[PDB]
Amino acid sequence: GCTLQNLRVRRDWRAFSKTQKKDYINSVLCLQKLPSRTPAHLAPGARTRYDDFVATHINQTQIIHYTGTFLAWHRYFIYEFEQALRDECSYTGDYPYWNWGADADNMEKSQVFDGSETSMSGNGEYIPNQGDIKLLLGNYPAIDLPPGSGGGCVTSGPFKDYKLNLGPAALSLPGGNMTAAANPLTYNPRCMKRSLTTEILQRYNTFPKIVELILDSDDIWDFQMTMQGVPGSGSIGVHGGGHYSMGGDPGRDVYVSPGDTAFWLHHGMIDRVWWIWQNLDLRKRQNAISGTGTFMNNPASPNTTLDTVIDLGYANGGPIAMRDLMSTTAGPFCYVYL
Amino acid sequence: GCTLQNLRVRRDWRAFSKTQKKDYINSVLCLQKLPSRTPAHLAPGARTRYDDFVATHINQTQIIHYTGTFLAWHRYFIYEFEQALRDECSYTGDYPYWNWGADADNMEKSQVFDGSETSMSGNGEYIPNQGDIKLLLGNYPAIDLPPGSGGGCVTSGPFKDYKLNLGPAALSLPGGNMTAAANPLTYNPRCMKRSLTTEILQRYNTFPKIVELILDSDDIWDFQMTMQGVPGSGSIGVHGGGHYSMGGDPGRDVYVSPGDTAFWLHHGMIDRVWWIWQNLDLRKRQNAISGTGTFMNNPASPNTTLDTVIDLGYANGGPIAMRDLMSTTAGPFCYVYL
Ligand SMILES: *[C@@H]1O[C@H](CO)[C@@H](O[C@@H]2O[C@H](CO)[C@@H](O)[C@H](O)[C@H]2NC(C)=O)[C@H](O)[C@H]1NC(C)=O
Ligand SMILES: *[C@@H]1O[C@H](CO)[C@@H](O)[C@H](O)[C@H]1NC(C)=O
Ligand SMILES: *[C@@H]1O[C@H](CO)[C@@H](O)[C@H](O)[C@H]1NC(C)=O
Ligand SMILES: *[C@@H]1O[C@H](CO)[C@@H](O)[C@H](O)[C@H]1NC(C)=O
Ligand SMILES: [Cu+2]
Ligand SMILES: [Cu+2]
Ligand SMILES: [Cu+2]
Ligand SMILES: [Cu+2]
Repeated sequence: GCTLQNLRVRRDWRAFSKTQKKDYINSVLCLQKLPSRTPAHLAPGARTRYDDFVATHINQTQIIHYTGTFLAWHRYFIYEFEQALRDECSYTGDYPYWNWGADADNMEKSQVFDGSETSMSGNGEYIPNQGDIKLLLGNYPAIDLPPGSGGGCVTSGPFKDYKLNLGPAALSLPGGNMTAAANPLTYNPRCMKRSLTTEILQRYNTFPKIVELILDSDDIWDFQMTMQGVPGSGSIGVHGGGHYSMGGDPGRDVYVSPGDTAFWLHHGMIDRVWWIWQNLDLRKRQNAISGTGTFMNNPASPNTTLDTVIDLGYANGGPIAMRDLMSTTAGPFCYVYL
Repeated sequence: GCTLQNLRVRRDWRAFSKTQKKDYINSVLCLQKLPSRTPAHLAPGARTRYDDFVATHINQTQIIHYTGTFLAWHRYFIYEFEQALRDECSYTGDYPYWNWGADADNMEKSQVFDGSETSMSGNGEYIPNQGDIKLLLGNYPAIDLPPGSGGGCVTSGPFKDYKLNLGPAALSLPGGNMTAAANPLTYNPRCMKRSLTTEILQRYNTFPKIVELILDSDDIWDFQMTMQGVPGSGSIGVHGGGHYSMGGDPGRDVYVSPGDTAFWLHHGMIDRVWWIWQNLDLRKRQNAISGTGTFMNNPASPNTTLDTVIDLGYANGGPIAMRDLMSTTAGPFCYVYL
């Protein structure tokens, strides 16, 4: 199946040429023009194929974060997105990732976020005198985060005229309040907001943090909890840092986060870090799983196993077992990271 | 509104005469014959009006246990179930509650579970050598519970030929495995299983335990947590105690628990205990609320407030705000407990 001949390579965004960057960006725009597949009565707010991906994430958020299926489900998700870009948008380039480490002293100068024509758009319109973001996970003390250097709609770049249609589902706001639609799958068109927060990166996504994550995680449990943020440490891990550092809407919504176009580059890096960690010890780590099928095991559910079946709903793909997802060179996958 | 004239009393099941016990039983059996309202595409496995109540519980479980609405939602839920009994089944008697304390040395002799024609059916067919029930609440060490003196389908009484149609959703088994239907709102007819476990009552629902709950809980948070089971404490509360002591299916499934006909008596007591606790200090406790709109706040959601609206779907009644649910003698309610 996976052979040296049909091996694809996943590459840092900093390693894409100007022409390669736009090829990718244009593909994603093409996803935002194509009509949605999700049946209107299940997600009335859906319009585009991109919406289809956003909807499944909202629909499944409760069963795909702090579960045994978190890493694998996301690996599939971004895989089937890539497959959309290829099969429907005629993309023939490589899957990009966002190397957090390289932008942690100055996020506004990040090639992902410089706001130029080769970025995923940039900062939001500056809003002064904003309160702090307070994240409560469960019932531990809230983590305190700076509001960032934007806050309003994105000012420049290829996604300035991009309409976000679904959400908000649980959007953290400056000051600590939280916006939640009666149901986030209905039509609520608005612009993508961002408030770039370099400080957040300084705390959680520096190169020391990333290496620590890889080298000090003895078991999948330790790995995936350190990545997501062990509730009660005041860490939100690399995965939280990457999300909240984008600020804005839906940067700060756990459910609607794919609504931000940097999601895919963010999760490319998640997948890369995971893949790396796995490969330090394939015999024990290749197929390791820990956790249940529910967020923090609340309500309790069965332990996830290789036999556990997961899907992307109407976004793309079909039902697929976990044993088919454990390797980037097995099942439906045949790629590495450079 | 509610006056001394139209006031209703809720009574201990032990205080029902043989005829009054039968009158209630026949009303519940009548709900198990009347056709459901839930539109079939939403719950394919619902057949009866009783099922409607089960289905809504399954649907909303994620947002009614360990939330700010837990107590108020259940008080409404059981009121609306009493209303179905009056309006559709001609019941004119009182709401019954199950006093856990009075049966905590020997549950098999309980007037609720004695297997007679005046009980909610009794124990299940005996199944020897069953392993221990292991409840994993969130990510804390497992709570061991004995397997009880039953296991099979109920052997006697009004509900021996009662068909349970929905679920399982997250059914804990002896040995520590858990059965979960791919989706539990589909048609899965089967008998009600029980495995009456006195020992669980001995640990969690004694008169000392119930009095501790009321007198030692200084605020609504302390109260609702102690009642449900504070996570990590190795306690499951009176709330968990009541359910798990029934054993069987769906006694051991947090989603489907209304499928067990004792659920309503159990929750009369829960409401009684809450009412009692409110009435020790009405200035502070009448409208006291704490917690969010998600199970253990996972994922994070807004704080429940008096303006938070809840519904029981197609079971009965309409949307209603929390402020209207706080008093047994205001809003739609006019009752007390003896
Ligand atoms: C949200 O997820 C639910 C499942 O949790 C999806 O509904 C299921 O879809 C399949 C269709 O193949 C049915 O056969 C199941 O019986 C459905 N289950 C339930 C509980 O409805 C639904 O597709 C998702 N909604 C969206 C918009 O993706
Ligand atoms: C929610 O209530 C708690 C007190 O229980 C408090 O810490 C916090 O201010 C409230 N949260 C919001 C978002 O208002
Ligand atoms: C379920 O798996 C968890 C780890 O995810 C483990 O602690 C527990 O012992 C397992 N139990 C069973 C019965 O599978
Ligand atoms: C379940 O809850 C959803 C979310 O509000 C609702 O729209 C749907 O009607 C409910 N289904 C049933 C069977 O009550
Ligand atoms: Cu996700
Ligand atoms: Cu993410
Ligand atoms: Cu309940
Ligand atoms: Cu209950």
